[PDB]
Amino acid sequence: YSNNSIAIPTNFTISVTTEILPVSMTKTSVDCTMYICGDSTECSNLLLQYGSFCTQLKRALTGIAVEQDKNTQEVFAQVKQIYKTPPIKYFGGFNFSQ
Amino acid sequence: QSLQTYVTQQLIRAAEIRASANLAATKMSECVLGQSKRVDFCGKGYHLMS
Amino acid sequence: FKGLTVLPPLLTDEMIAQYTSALLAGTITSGWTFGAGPALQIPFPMQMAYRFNGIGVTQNVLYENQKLIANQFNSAIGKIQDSLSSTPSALGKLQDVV
Amino acid sequence: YSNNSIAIPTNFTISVTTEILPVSMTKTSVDCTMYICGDSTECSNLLLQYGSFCTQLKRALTGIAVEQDKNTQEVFAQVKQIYKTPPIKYFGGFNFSQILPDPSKPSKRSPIEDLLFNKVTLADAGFIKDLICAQKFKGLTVLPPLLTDEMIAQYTSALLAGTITSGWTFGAGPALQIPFPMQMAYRFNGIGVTQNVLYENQKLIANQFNSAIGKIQDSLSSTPSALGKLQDVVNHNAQALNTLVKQLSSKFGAISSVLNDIFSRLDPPEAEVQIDRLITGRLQSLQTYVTQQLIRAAEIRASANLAATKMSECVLGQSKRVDFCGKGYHLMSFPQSAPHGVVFLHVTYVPAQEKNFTTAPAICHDGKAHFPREGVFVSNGTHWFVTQRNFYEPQIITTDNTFVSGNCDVVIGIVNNTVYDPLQPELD
Amino acid sequence: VAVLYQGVNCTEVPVAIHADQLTPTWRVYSTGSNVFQTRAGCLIGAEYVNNSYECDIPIGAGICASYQTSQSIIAYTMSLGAENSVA
Ligand SMILES: *[C@@H]1O[C@H](CO)[C@@H](O[C@@H]2O[C@H](CO)[C@@H](O)[C@H](O)[C@H]2NC(C)=O)[C@H](O)[C@H]1NC(C)=O
Ligand SMILES: *[C@@H]1O[C@H](CO)[C@@H](O[C@@H]2O[C@H](CO)[C@@H](O)[C@H](O)[C@H]2NC(C)=O)[C@H](O)[C@H]1NC(C)=O
Ligand SMILES: *[C@@H]1O[C@H](CO)[C@@H](O[C@@H]2O[C@H](CO)[C@@H](O)[C@H](O)[C@H]2NC(C)=O)[C@H](O)[C@H]1NC(C)=O
Ligand SMILES: *[C@@H]1O[C@H](CO)[C@@H](O[C@@H]2O[C@H](CO)[C@@H](O)[C@H](O)[C@H]2NC(C)=O)[C@H](O)[C@H]1NC(C)=O
Ligand SMILES: *[C@@H]1O[C@H](CO)[C@@H](O[C@@H]2O[C@H](CO)[C@@H](O)[C@H](O)[C@H]2NC(C)=O)[C@H](O)[C@H]1NC(C)=O
Ligand SMILES: *[C@@H]1O[C@H](CO)[C@@H](O)[C@H](O)[C@H]1NC(C)=O
Ligand SMILES: *[C@@H]1O[C@H](CO)[C@@H](O)[C@H](O)[C@H]1NC(C)=O
Ligand SMILES: *[C@@H]1O[C@H](CO)[C@@H](O)[C@H](O)[C@H]1NC(C)=O
Ligand SMILES: *[C@@H]1O[C@H](CO)[C@@H](O)[C@H](O)[C@H]1NC(C)=O
Ligand SMILES: *[C@@H]1O[C@H](CO)[C@@H](O)[C@H](O)[C@H]1NC(C)=O
Repeated sequence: YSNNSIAIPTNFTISVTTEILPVSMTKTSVDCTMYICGDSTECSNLLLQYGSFCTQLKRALTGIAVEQDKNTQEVFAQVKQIYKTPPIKYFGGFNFSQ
Repeated sequence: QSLQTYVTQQLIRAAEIRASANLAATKMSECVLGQSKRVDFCGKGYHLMS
Repeated sequence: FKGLTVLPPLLTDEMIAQYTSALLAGTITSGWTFGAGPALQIPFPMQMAYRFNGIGVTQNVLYENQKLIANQFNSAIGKIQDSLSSTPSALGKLQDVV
Repeated sequence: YSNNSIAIPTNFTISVTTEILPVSMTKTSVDCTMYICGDSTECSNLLLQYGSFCTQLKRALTGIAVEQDKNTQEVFAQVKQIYKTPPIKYFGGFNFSQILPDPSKPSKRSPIEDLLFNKVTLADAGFIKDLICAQKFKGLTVLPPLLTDEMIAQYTSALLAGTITSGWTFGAGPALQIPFPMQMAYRFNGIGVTQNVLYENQKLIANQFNSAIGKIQDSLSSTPSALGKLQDVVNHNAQALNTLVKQLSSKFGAISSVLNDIFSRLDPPEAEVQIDRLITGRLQSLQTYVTQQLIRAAEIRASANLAATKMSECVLGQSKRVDFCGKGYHLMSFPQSAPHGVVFLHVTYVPAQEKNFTTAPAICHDGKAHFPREGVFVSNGTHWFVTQRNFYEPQIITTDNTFVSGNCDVVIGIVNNTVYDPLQPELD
Repeated sequence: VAVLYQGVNCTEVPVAIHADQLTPTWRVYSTGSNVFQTRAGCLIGAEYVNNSYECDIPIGAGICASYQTSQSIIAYTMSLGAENSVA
């Protein structure tokens, strides 16, 4: 540091870097009466005495399931036009082949 | 009780993923479809394109 | 066999690729104009002049150093190609979901 | 795509769009000893074992209830002065009568806020106490918000009056007045178009804006799905409460769901196990309710922070972030109040009718190379001109439009032409 | 202290808390004076005034309460801010 000195760059560099982001997860479905009881007929009649412990689970999992699709659509479906690039790939010296 | 624990964990993870997806959508809008002046948003340096 | 199943997503892996290719073609053939109305074409080495002007450098610096900048950009892309592969994880954000 | 072809617009369009956002949800309160044991004295003494849970559930619900009021205050109560609009409504030809308050109606709300308030159908109209009765009998209460709906309307009225009479200056200090047609010129200059475009197309722009507002009004009535985001909140809360209430008619394995029936017909030492079965079932029901409410409250908070940021950056300023305040180039925004939420009206600029031209990067005149200061070179087949990049308006190339740098041996696509030097005729 | 009954008409409170078989120290907060009717319920023990200050303790539905100067608890309608007009 000083009070009559300055530094000015004389050159430059072009940098390319990456960034990674998750967008969605897996969609799952569960069936209580087969998980909890299986192939037993006596179990289900006893399970009926709990008012609603599977309607709620089903609603929760379905909400998650549709939210995943909403996420993906919001991220990628920005523009509703499908552009294409010309057949001749000359862009002034830049090489976009990768 | 096992099933309820499973479902609660799923709900919390879904909330976290949603926050991440909103961030990704904003980055798409502002780095790819334009040129940004926010610092360290669209990479480290002076942004040119994404 | 226990009652847990997985549902398929709505957008297949071949639709998301179409979306991203559309975005790339639009951006490299028209700039930022296609995101705020109709798409308008412009030469590419005359788009970089606008972007340089936007970060605070006069636009003759590009036209007088064009061939150096092209090479630097190409080399940086090649290095990305190599590094994404030959680094150990590089993707632990997306592996964690699985 | 070609490497010497450019397209430029010759025309424009004014566009108005909308955006809905939730802000707050319903506030609730609970009392265990009424919900679990109703009016029994024997069940109270047994519940007194589990004396550290209800405190915790009550704390959770109280926290949620306070957070709702904080959300609303953060979004709306940004400025602490109540501006007013002048009694003479003439603003250069623009016609804001559809967003300003209407004094004739008993509730001083604008014509659009009435459509918004009629299209969302609620459940509990009136807090002096049906899907609101049996619950109160079961120990569940719905609390009224702190800011009545006639206070929020005053806040939005203040914001509108300030913005249309002073610009963006009232959000960064003391309000400074400025004519309206001369504020739109600043906004045009801010998106990249010279300001003489507005003064020469003023009556066209006014008409476009008025027609856009008319369409906004007519569209909301049709397609009864605009307000989905704000209806979902009401639906979710009502459904959760119905489930919680109806969950009180299950036995969870006991012999009956009536406490007095269990106490009689059985001897105490085995009646108590049945009663404990019921108590555990009902406690678990409450805890499920509270957890779901906590998660939904977190989501609503994220939405409310987003709404506050949009208020600060689109209404009180002019943003350059792409697609943040609508599609196009942002000009300005207006807020409106809606039940449990807010509505933004974004006004933007869109290019219309483009044309083809050939272009060059520079001009070589006397061994020098000239570049444009703030424009681009175009040719219509015979002559070369310089124009601005967002609106076709050609002019002659002179030493005032361009600047010199180096010689013309290095640039790739340079062309030959003449530069005027507007000094020869005046001195000679 | 002041007491708020959240869903009743405190004309009709002495019939809701069963004021007849309570302690003589609870009956002061059943009929008393300073009765005031709000939308959230209604309030006993606090005096209503006509000034407007900024909120201190939120009662609800636009009403707030405070303790200031002989001392007593007052209730009022909260103010939104100063008034002003651009020219
Ligand atoms: C653009 O980049 C690609 C990718 O590096 C170049 O393709 C290489 O071309 C050389 C010369 O024929 C080959 O030896 C390499 O094997 C190619 N690489 C790959 C991955 O196929 C290409 O030459 C560059 N230039 C142009 C004009 O495409
Ligand atoms: C630029 O766009 C405007 C938008 O309409 C054009 O205005 C219309 O033009 C003609 C002139 O009277 C009429 O068909 C319409 O009455 C105009 N608009 C309206 C709302 O009446 C304008 O003509 C365009 N300019 C050019 C040179 O094409
Ligand atoms: C501003 O917009 C309003 C709303 O469209 C216009 O009000 C209409 O104007 C005339 C006056 O009666 C009639 O065509 C309609 O009956 C009016 N509608 C209503 C609801 O009053 C108004 O004319 C516009 N501009 C001005 C200067 O008033
Ligand atoms: C390209 O544009 C130029 C500029 O308008 C045209 O040149 C002028 O054309 C007008 C048309 O009436 C003539 O009156 C002028 O004499 C021309 N310029 C001058 C300086 O005299 C030119 O004709 C256009 N070319 C084409 C192919 O349309
Ligand atoms: C612009 O003008 C310069 C000089 O007037 C041209 O440069 C000459 O071009 C001729 C081709 O016709 C060559 O034979 C000469 O060697 C060039 N240099 C000279 C004369 O010093 C230039 O070609 C013109 N630009 C064009 C035609 O695009
Ligand atoms: C710069 O800072 C210090 C003053 O304490 C010293 O180097 C010198 O006197 C200063 N120079 C000027 C021009 O103020
Ligand atoms: C640094 O400057 C030199 C000379 O101008 C030139 O190589 C280039 O501009 C810069 N270096 C690199 C490797 O690009
Ligand atoms: C530009 O010119 C070409 C020449 O054939 C034409 O095909 C194309 O449609 C033109 N573009 C516009 C936008 O008019
Ligand atoms: C409470 O009940 C009385 C019945 O006499 C009624 O007159 C009064 O208006 C009620 N309170 C409110 C706020 O409506
Ligand atoms: C409050 O004001 C009203 C009219 O505005 C008046 O009738 C009433 O007596 C006043 N009450 C007090 C306590 O000042």
